[PDB]
Amino acid sequence: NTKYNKEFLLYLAGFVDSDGSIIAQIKPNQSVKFKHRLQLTFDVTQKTQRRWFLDKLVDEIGVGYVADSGSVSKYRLSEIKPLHNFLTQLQPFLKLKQKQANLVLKIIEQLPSAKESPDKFLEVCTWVDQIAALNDSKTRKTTSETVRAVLDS
Amino acid sequence: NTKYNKEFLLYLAGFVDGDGSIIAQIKPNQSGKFKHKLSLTFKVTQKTQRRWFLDKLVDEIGVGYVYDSGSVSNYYLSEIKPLHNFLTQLQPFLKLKQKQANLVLKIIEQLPSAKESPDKFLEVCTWVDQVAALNDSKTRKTTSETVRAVLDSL
DNA sequence: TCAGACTTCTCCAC
DNA sequence: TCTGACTCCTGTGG
DNA sequence: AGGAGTCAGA
DNA sequence: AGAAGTCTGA
Ligand SMILES: [Mg+2]
Ligand SMILES: [Mg+2]
Ligand SMILES: [Mg+2]
Repeated sequence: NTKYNKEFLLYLAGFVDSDGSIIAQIKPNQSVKFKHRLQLTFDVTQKTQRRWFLDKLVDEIGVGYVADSGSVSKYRLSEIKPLHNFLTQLQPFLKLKQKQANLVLKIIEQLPSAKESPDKFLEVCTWVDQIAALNDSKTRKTTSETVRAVLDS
Repeated sequence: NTKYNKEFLLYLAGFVDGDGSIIAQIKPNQSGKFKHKLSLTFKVTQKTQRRWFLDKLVDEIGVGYVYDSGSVSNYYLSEIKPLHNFLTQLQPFLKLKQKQANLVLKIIEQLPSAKESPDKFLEVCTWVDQVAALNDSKTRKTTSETVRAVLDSL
């Protein structure tokens, strides 16, 4: 539980509300109990020419990783435990994606209890929809109603 | 001069480094002293769906205007005097765009003296090229060399 | 003349 | 099984 | 920016 | 994001 500087969070929040992205998605997984897995993500996009800025962020945050894919580099953070602790400090300074942050945190806290009953799993899948709704959902496929069709078995 | 909150300057600097922009232009102006007008500009582009965010900027900064462009809205600030005061306070928090900001402030200070001899005017025009080079210039047309050709003709 | 108010354009960086 | 590191793709919003 | 995938070690 | 412009009034 590394604590982050307030002035660091303020700048970062402004950068996140601009080029950052708080994603929460459902992926097919035939090896899990409900044939679907959850994926919470903290993304910060920037062009590869300025990938160094993303590298500096891996150190300041501590955990996380930067990937390249063409003329664009991406800082990711999918690891649950540090993600919850990170957003919990970042959230009060967001002005655009603040709603997405509180939703992701709520999912993370209700993550173990959502592996027991299918209805509790569907409820979380609903919370996932409430995040893509706020975002610019363009290429989203697997939703909560997708699970419902498969869950009926 | 207006003083801004550090908390506001910290958040905004990140947003400026993210989706904001810092421009320096040399516009053709036949009714000008040297057939050209200098227009320094600080802008924050954002989706019109989130225009309210740009509307708050006008109140928080105290100046500037917000216009549309289809699905794109822009908060511009070209008024030289409050611009100089704003970028002076925003610069220490800029990371990706601190170099451009200090160059704008550098131009503004030497602006009335630039209207003297063309050689002093052209030096400032070269300082505009520096700002453009730092930015991801794609559709730039008028540079200092455009001015040089015109003034060497008269 | 001039300087601020308003719009149009276009690609790549998200 | 279940998590995280890793790549790839699309379409506007800068 | 917002997703869609894949794959291996644990 | 980063330019290209027009148009008023003082
Ligand atoms: Mg943005
Ligand atoms: Mg940017
Ligand atoms: Mg952007």
